[PDB]
Amino acid sequence: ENLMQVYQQARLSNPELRKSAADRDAAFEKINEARSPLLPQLGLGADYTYSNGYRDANGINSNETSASLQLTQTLFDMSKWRGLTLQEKAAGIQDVTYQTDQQTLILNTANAYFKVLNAIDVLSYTQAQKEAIYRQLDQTTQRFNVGLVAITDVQNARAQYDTVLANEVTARNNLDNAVEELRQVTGNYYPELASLNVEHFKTDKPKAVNALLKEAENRNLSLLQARLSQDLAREQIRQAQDGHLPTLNLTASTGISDTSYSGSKTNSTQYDDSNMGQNKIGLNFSLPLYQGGMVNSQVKQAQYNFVGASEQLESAHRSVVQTVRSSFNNINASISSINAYKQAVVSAQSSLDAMEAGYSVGTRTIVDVLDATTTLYDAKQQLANARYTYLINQLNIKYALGTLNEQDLLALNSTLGKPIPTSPESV
Amino acid sequence: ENLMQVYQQARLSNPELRKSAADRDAAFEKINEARSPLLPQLGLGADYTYSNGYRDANGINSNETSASLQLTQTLFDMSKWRGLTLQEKAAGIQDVTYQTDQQTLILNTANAYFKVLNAIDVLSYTQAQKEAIYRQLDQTTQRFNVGLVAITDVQNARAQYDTVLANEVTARNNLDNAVEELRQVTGNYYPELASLNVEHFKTDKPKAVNALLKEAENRNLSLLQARLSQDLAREQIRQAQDGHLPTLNLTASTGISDTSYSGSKTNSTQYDDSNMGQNKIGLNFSLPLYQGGMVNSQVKQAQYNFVGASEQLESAHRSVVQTVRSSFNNINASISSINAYKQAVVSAQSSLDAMEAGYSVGTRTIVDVLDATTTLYDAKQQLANARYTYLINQLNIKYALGTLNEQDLLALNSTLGKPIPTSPESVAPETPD
Amino acid sequence: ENLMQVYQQARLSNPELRKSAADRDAAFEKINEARSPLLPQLGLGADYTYSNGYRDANGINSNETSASLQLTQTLFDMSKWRGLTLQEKAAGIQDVTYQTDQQTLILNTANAYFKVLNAIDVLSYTQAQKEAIYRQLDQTTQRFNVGLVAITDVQNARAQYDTVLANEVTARNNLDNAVEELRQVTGNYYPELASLNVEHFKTDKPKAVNALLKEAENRNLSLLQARLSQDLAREQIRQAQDGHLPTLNLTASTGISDTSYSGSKTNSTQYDDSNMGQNKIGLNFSLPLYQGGMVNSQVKQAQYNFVGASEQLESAHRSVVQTVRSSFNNINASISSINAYKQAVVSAQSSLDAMEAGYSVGTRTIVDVLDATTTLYDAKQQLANARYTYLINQLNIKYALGTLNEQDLLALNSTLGKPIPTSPE
Ligand SMILES: CCCCCCCCO[C@@H]1O[C@H](CO)[C@@H](O)[C@H](O)[C@H]1O
Ligand SMILES: CCCCCCCCO[C@@H]1O[C@H](CO)[C@@H](O)[C@H](O)[C@H]1O
Ligand SMILES: CCCCCCCCO[C@@H]1O[C@H](CO)[C@@H](O)[C@H](O)[C@H]1O
Ligand SMILES: CCCCCCCCO[C@@H]1O[C@H](CO)[C@@H](O)[C@H](O)[C@H]1O
Repeated sequence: ENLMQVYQQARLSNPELRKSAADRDAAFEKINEARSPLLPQLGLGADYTYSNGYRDANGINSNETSASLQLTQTLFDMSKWRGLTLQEKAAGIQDVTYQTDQQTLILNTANAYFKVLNAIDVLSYTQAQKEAIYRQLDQTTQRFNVGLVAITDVQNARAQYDTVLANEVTARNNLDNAVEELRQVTGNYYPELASLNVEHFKTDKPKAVNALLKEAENRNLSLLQARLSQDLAREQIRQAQDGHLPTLNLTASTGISDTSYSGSKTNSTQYDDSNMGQNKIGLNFSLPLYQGGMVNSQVKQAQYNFVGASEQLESAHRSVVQTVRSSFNNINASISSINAYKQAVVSAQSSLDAMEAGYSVGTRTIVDVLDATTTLYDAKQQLANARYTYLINQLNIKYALGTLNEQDLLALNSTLGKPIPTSPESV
Repeated sequence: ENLMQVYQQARLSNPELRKSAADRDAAFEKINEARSPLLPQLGLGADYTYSNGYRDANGINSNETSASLQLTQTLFDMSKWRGLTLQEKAAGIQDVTYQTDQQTLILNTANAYFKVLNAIDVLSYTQAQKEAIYRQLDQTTQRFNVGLVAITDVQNARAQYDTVLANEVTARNNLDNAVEELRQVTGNYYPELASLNVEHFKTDKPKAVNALLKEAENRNLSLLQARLSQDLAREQIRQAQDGHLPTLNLTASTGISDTSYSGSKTNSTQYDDSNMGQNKIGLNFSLPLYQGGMVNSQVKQAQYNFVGASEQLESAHRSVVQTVRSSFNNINASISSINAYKQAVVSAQSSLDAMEAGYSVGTRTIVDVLDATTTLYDAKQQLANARYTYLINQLNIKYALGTLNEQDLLALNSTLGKPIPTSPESVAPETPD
Repeated sequence: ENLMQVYQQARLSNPELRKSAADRDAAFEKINEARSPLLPQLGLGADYTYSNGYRDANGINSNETSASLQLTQTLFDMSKWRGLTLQEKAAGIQDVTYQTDQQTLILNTANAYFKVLNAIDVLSYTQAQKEAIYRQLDQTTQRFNVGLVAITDVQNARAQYDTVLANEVTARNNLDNAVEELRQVTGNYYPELASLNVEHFKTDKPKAVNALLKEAENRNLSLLQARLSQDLAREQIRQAQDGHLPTLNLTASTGISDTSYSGSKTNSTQYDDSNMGQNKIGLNFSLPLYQGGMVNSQVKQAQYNFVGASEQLESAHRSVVQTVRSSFNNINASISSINAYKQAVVSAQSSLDAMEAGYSVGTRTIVDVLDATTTLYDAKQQLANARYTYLINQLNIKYALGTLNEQDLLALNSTLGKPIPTSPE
């Protein structure tokens, strides 16, 4: 019904947010795959060889039926140990990516919700303007049929009356495409929503912009993720750097191998029936000294990328400054506009009342009276819309601060009210 | 010239679409690469080594040589079998992408083509308006040069002329840039096209919206794709799962060897010239027991990706319902606008006539006659557009239902009549103004 | 303060560019990592495998120590000689992508600059319109309070006034936001900038469209990129075909090996207990004969990924042709518009006079005068806008041709001059 309920429905099922979670889940899951090369590697092998001879070996055949039980255990691989915390970091970037997506859904739903509401008001005023213009056309028509007004007055009215009728068409189509926006976001169709309580509508000027900036610094999400994506780039310098380092591998094994032989070749105590069993343990030290200049090159790029991710951060800061500062401007302009269009509506109404009392003694005409109606319901339109802009602007500030949430929608119920249906608000 | 014939000219050489064709062609070609590890691997290899013992092997100097054939045909290797049927899926997906593109080029030619006409109508009507203003200015200067009207009726009229004159410089430019956009779509410049036949024009009610949805639900190319990618992701679970399974390789070699020792402690019969030839047939078998928790971690990743692809499916669905329902609404709001602007042009006209008669007997002024001229050629414009919006929205549906077709472009030259041009009509700088 | 100076402060700091500079730098660097396999590989390993025994070979317990400087050097591997150039080409593709970023910054900085400038004018005229309407509301408020007009005149002006007040709020806000958007691109807040000099302002007709198209063909970075990338795709065809070739490989190694048996039946020959010092050296030859039609499949793909890279050029060509031709159209319609509005302002001012005249005698009413004010400070707003669009459109052409640089901004300094503040009023 109202916005909170609509969102609570929407978070329950919305693809874009769930698909974001699945990415976060996998990104956290993949840590275990990053840890695995540091854990015991155990395998089983089995061989069936067979031989022959045809030169010096003048036809010594044989065979094998071998079997292993191989173990690997890295005791010191720094590149491997580094690859784990890279994937842990990667999971962090994805979790911040996800929280960013939780706020986008709120904003997207609020907008979708207030787009529909606003669309209803544009249709209501269009209908109202239409009935106001039609009143004039109908009345002027009656006066004309008894010769009290010229034919011209009637033909000017009918013209303006048909402009609006076409306008109403667009407006009822726009409302019906707004509800379709909201159906795609929420996953549901709503015949009625909570209207805006116009009486209960107040305005609160925002916090100081330097205060808003000082906080955004701490809690903006695009900004934190940036500080994490850069930190990851730094760790990749080291993984590349760990190419200069040696490694140590424990490798234990156990196996059996029984062996046969053949025709007319040779003989003992040279060879035969064997049934070799053997257990093995081993430490493989292995250290790169110079492999083509690769490791130095891989560090350089990892560094250029770090320098690059350093730039994406300042970029992410400048966008936070732009958005916070421009959201401050925008909410202040909304409060200035609401107070403007309010005033406007009043004088638009009093000027219309003047046009009509003017039309009725000669100083004005039907075109003026009609033109007075159009400006009246345009002021009326623009006012109502400003209120919706102001609410959305309260939310965009919250978004820029990276602190948008359930409670900000919950708070918005103070200004909502009576249920309104969708077209027909006929006809 | 007309819409059918322009599309054909675009279809044959559109670089966007042929780029897709390559992507398709290549993605099918790779199947023969996804099969390659499941076939006889034959490799020939020779070498040469020299040794030199210098510790307790002082005076031991080998000098070897080898050849071989190799063969490592694989017998049971499920992952390779998998990646083959995977690459197949990747191609089937890539193809549906291509089939979508063919439908996108039909659509984007349709729009580009109708955008040009819309751009001419707007220029025709703005030019028309401009001369409707010029007659009232001209005849007013006449009435003034002999003193039948005051000069203020001349200077008021001159203004409205100049704001429409500017209005025309834009409407002109937009027709240029429309023909240029069209050229980008179809590689070609067009000096004239087939106009919309206003008289041979009729508007039909569309099918019921719930019928279109289920139609769209079974035919939508965007939808089909998302299903095959969810299905694809489903498979990659099973691929990740075959990491618990064992491999069974068949091997076989055939290689000479001539090792001939040298040195000072090559005295015994360990040293001599051995020329061991050989002929092998192997059966290597591998089966992993535990890899630090990898294969399970890989599977759990593959399952989250399946949820992902499953949610990408829902997205594709919600986007079709939005597209079908909205494109339904606009058909019904085009029809209503075509009817409402037809009526608005009748009224905006008759008003202008009474405005003039009114001006003529002093109950209105020139600034009313001119004001009514504007709302008229604004209604002619709003009307012409409602037609094109209807036709355009009619194609948006059939695209959403995955059945956008040449048959439909053909079925649109059943409303295209007399050819009209696309460049100047026509700068008239006198000046009076 | 002016566009040259502002862009200078923007070129030095702007992060989008500076990152792209670190992406060029790191594709040319990676040339070194493409070359490394043609160069001597050297390692060092210290084996230690203790080995126990059981079943038929029971009681025989060795344990080995080992060290060995390993060395590799490719003698012949063509697709290692080919992966290198393939990474020099991709580097060259980066450098062009960088050069495109250089010009975008110029266009961004210019577009941002003039948006603030034009935002100032719109706000300025809006206020001119406001004070203009206020006078009319004011003097006929007086003429009402002494019976010289009816209340209808006051209330008409009083309403059209309020429309402008509302408008002024938006116009002021737009300027505030427009400045912040300049602060992004630049990293600076600018109190005042060099305003456009409109007395000195002149419009030169462009070159011929066919000269621009011929010019674009040779110098437009989006085309050059597409060419280098197709030439990249061609070189990936040869890399695919390179799978049919032999692989010569020198290797060498010094090494040692302490072994020491310990146990029961430590009594025979074919196994040894040595301390070898091997100085192995030798050539290695590898040649594929057949791999399940892999290489052939990888060539038909590379060939398809070349008609792909080729059709992808006709796309890039149809794009530049559009941006060269349409932006030529746009600049011609700019010159036209600037002229049409120059007139429109002139004729709408003559008309505003004619209304205030007709009002004083009864041919035109209070609304007639007001509406003429509205038209006047709308022709002027439009005349002002048109001049900036023309200016940007000059750059959009230098952009399409792919030859946009500093000097084009330098040119846009004879056109600037007197400073104007960027806030109230
Ligand atoms: C590059 C990361 C900065 C921390 C390292 C200290 C300063 C860089 O020192 C570097 O240490 C490497 C160690 O082998 C060498 O290969 C480099 O040649 C050397 O310049
Ligand atoms: C954008 C809409 C255009 C119409 C706005 C016209 C403003 C009103 O203009 C009026 O028209 C009257 C008709 O009798 C004339 O007598 C007067 O010139 C004037 O009061
Ligand atoms: C009941 C104990 C499993 C042995 C019977 C084989 C049938 C179950 O299937 C097994 O599921 C496991 C999932 O952990 C996999 O590791 C095995 O590869 C798979 O064979
Ligand atoms: C029956 C089809 C057999 C296809 C296999 C040959 C495909 C053609 O590829 C050939 O491969 C040779 C390397 O083996 C190259 O030397 C030739 O230049 C090349 O033409």
